[PDB]
Amino acid sequence: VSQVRQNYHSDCEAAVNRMLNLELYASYTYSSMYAFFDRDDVALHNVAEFFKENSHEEREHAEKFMKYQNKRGGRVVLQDIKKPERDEWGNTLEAMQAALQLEKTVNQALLDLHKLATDKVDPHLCDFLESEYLEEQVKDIKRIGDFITNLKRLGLPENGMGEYLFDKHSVK
Amino acid sequence: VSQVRQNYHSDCEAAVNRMLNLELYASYTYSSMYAFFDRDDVALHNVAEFFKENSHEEREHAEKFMKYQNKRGGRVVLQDIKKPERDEWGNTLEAMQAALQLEKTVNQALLDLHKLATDKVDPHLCDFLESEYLEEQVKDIKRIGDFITNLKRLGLPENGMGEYLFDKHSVK
Amino acid sequence: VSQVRQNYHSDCEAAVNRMLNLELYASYTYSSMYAFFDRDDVALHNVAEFFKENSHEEREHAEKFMKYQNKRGGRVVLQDIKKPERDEWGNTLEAMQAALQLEKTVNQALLDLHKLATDKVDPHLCDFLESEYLEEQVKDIKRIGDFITNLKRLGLPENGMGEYLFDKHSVK
Amino acid sequence: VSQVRQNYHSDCEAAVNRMLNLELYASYTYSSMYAFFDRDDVALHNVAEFFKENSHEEREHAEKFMKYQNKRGGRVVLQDIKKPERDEWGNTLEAMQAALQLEKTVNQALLDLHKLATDKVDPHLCDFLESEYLEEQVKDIKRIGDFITNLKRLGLPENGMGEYLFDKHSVK
Ligand SMILES: [Cl-]
Ligand SMILES: [Cl-]
Ligand SMILES: [Cl-]
Ligand SMILES: [Cl-]
Ligand SMILES: [Cl-]
Ligand SMILES: [Cl-]
Ligand SMILES: [Cl-]
Ligand SMILES: [Cl-]
Ligand SMILES: [Cl-]
Ligand SMILES: [Cl-]
Ligand SMILES: [Cl-]
Ligand SMILES: [Cl-]
Ligand SMILES: [Cl-]
Ligand SMILES: [Cl-]
Ligand SMILES: [Cl-]
Ligand SMILES: [Cl-]
Ligand SMILES: [Cl-]
Ligand SMILES: [Cl-]
Ligand SMILES: [Cl-]
Ligand SMILES: [Cl-]
Ligand SMILES: [Cl-]
Ligand SMILES: [Cl-]
Ligand SMILES: [Cl-]
Ligand SMILES: [Cl-]
Ligand SMILES: [Cl-]
Ligand SMILES: [Fe+2]
Ligand SMILES: [Fe+2]
Ligand SMILES: [Fe+2]
Ligand SMILES: [Fe+2]
Ligand SMILES: [Fe+2]
Ligand SMILES: [Fe+2]
Ligand SMILES: [Fe+2]
Ligand SMILES: [Fe+2]
Ligand SMILES: [Fe+2]
Ligand SMILES: [Fe+2]
Ligand SMILES: [Fe+2]
Ligand SMILES: [Fe+2]
Ligand SMILES: [Fe+2]
Ligand SMILES: [Fe+2]
Ligand SMILES: [Fe+2]
Ligand SMILES: [Mg+2]
Ligand SMILES: [Mg+2]
Ligand SMILES: [Mg+2]
Ligand SMILES: [Mg+2]
Ligand SMILES: [Mg+2]
Ligand SMILES: [Mg+2]
Ligand SMILES: [Mg+2]
Ligand SMILES: [Mg+2]
Ligand SMILES: [Mg+2]
Ligand SMILES: [Mg+2]
Ligand SMILES: [Mg+2]
Ligand SMILES: [Mg+2]
Ligand SMILES: [Mg+2]
Ligand SMILES: [Mg+2]
Ligand SMILES: [Mg+2]
Ligand SMILES: [Mg+2]
Ligand SMILES: [Mg+2]
Ligand SMILES: [Mg+2]
Ligand SMILES: [Mg+2]
Ligand SMILES: [Mg+2]
Ligand SMILES: [Mg+2]
Ligand SMILES: [Mg+2]
Ligand SMILES: [Mg+2]
Ligand SMILES: [Mg+2]
Repeated sequence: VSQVRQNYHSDCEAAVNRMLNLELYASYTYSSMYAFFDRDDVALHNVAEFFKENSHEEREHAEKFMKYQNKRGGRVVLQDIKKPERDEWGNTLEAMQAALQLEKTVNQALLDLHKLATDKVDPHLCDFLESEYLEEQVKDIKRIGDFITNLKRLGLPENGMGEYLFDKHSVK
Repeated sequence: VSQVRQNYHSDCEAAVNRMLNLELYASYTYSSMYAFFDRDDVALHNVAEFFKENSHEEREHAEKFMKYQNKRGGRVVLQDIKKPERDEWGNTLEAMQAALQLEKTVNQALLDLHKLATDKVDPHLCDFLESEYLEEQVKDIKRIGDFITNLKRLGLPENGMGEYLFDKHSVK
Repeated sequence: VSQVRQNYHSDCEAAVNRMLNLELYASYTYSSMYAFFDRDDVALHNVAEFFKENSHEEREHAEKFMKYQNKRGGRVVLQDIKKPERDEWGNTLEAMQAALQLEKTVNQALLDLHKLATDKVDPHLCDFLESEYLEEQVKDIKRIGDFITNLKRLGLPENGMGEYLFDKHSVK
Repeated sequence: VSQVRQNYHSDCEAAVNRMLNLELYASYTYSSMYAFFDRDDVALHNVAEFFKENSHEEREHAEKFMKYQNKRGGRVVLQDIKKPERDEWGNTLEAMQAALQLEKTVNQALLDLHKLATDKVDPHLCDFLESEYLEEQVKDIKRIGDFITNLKRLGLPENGMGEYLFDKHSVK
């Protein structure tokens, strides 16, 4: 019964709320990675800042879904933001592997929401996902996979010199 | 039998002509609103200019469909532009309510055309509607709904001071 | 057993983690307020943006505690960020009243942490709280109290014109 | 019996003189490190310059205590500046480990002086230490610990390539 609401299915409204929870969850996981790489016994500042920037990106993605919900006449419903799966992230390779899996999880949720929007015949929601989320997801997954290939090349996890070189030349 | 025509169904060609008629109809309705708010016994110039700008926007939307028709090899067929439903628009709240309904009518026609384009497997027409029309429609509907909420807050229709304040602070 | 750790009590390390949880909780509450005032049936955009900016400020405060933890050789430990107390915030006056109470809650936690830092004879932590948190808290509480006084003056909650005027002249 | 003296305990005056001796001692130790890394058989110029800059910083810290002593009406009393503990510093890792211990020694003296100032109820001296010394100490200790973690990662002391890479990418 919002005066603006048109062609917006209740199931899509709910799925949008779940999606923005997941973006906040992803933001929090990257926050955790930032703090781990900033530890004095880890001390890879370029890596830390990479994850810090990703944390802000994911928060922005969540805010964009809140704005979207309101534009369509749906109602934002928030739930707890669950803490990350780990308290410590091992090393740059383990963290990047976790980041790749997180990005693929977020991507799968976006594709699932696109499929729901398709089934409910909601082209505005389809366009929004395609224009604002799906391409950035593919780019981010490609970036992280490329990093993982380089970290393996550099001899991670055992090769500390390799880890240092990555921090100084791949995320500088 | 246009040399450029490819994957363009006769039903979509006809629906595009009907859509650009409706954009011209919407333009004319907003023209009428501009003239009403410019009356010396109405005299809400910021509101009048808001509607005047919307009238030009809708005309541009019509022209874009004419260009689209030709790009696909369809043929522009014009029909009369029907005069607006009312000759006078009451006050800012009544006008905005009429504008909201008009915008939702235009939006429904765009969504119907997108569904036809989907059924005829015409991704160029789908993309055109998504990229050029559907998002602006959602933004415009949200803007007008927000205005209506504020006009009600301000005590319209009875509260003339409220109407004055809206003209001076919401469409300045 | 961090190599950098000096004069940093385990209880202060734990209290810093709890404090940065509370800053994230406060950020999330302000996010919720932003989304409520952006609703088409609420539509007070200046108020919404005020709360959105406060949400980002609180997130920055949390990040600063993460950096602080690491600088002292403590270890960041994250917990779930609990969803806000309410899903809808009534009106500008109710929201500002909730904001005042939230700010006083955060302030009390900061003062409690300062007292713990005092008891553990940790002048670096005392200075950090005084220089980076306690003054901004007093300023923010004063700002919100001033707003509440003005919203009451303007006749909230009943006086919708008053609410409109505040949005247009106090948070413009 | 200085005309300016107020609320300045004789024990704090004496402790300030001892503190500025220790800053000069720290300056001299870093001078020694600069000269060692500038040796033709050591030849790590970026590391050498890092230590040279730290030597000047510590001298400035000493001068600031002299100015402070006079501002409070105490009397500067100088003692010999003892030569550093070592004549040669092994390698970048050994030097950084010595630097970390020196920084923690200076920090402990500053915290001890803050405790004395607290016991003598001297808030001006407390503020001075907090504002001018204690935060820079925490930052410097964190910087050196981060370096040590990276030097170990790079395989020091055995890995000469690692040592070269640190000089070229961490203190450039
Ligand atoms: Cl609907
Ligand atoms: Cl529904
Ligand atoms: Cl929901
Ligand atoms: Cl759960
Ligand atoms: Cl873990
Ligand atoms: Cl995952
Ligand atoms: Cl065709
Ligand atoms: Cl056909
Ligand atoms: Cl036709
Ligand atoms: Cl007819
Ligand atoms: Cl009429
Ligand atoms: Cl209509
Ligand atoms: Cl006014
Ligand atoms: Cl400790
Ligand atoms: Cl402890
Ligand atoms: Cl904890
Ligand atoms: Cl709980
Ligand atoms: Cl509620
Ligand atoms: Cl509270
Ligand atoms: Cl005295
Ligand atoms: Cl004395
Ligand atoms: Cl002395
Ligand atoms: Cl001696
Ligand atoms: Cl020696
Ligand atoms: Cl030492
Ligand atoms: Fe995301
Ligand atoms: Fe991403
Ligand atoms: Fe990204
Ligand atoms: Fe239009
Ligand atoms: Fe429109
Ligand atoms: Fe528009
Ligand atoms: Fe005004
Ligand atoms: Fe805060
Ligand atoms: Fe103090
Ligand atoms: Fe201070
Ligand atoms: Fe605050
Ligand atoms: Fe603030
Ligand atoms: Fe110093
Ligand atoms: Fe220092
Ligand atoms: Fe320093
Ligand atoms: Mg309603
Ligand atoms: Mg529903
Ligand atoms: Mg979920
Ligand atoms: Mg749990
Ligand atoms: Mg794109
Ligand atoms: Mg690339
Ligand atoms: Mg021909
Ligand atoms: Mg035909
Ligand atoms: Mg028609
Ligand atoms: Mg007729
Ligand atoms: Mg678009
Ligand atoms: Mg707006
Ligand atoms: Mg250790
Ligand atoms: Mg502990
Ligand atoms: Mg708590
Ligand atoms: Mg709960
Ligand atoms: Mg201050
Ligand atoms: Mg003020
Ligand atoms: Mg005298
Ligand atoms: Mg004396
Ligand atoms: Mg001494
Ligand atoms: Mg001697
Ligand atoms: Mg300071
Ligand atoms: Mg650093």
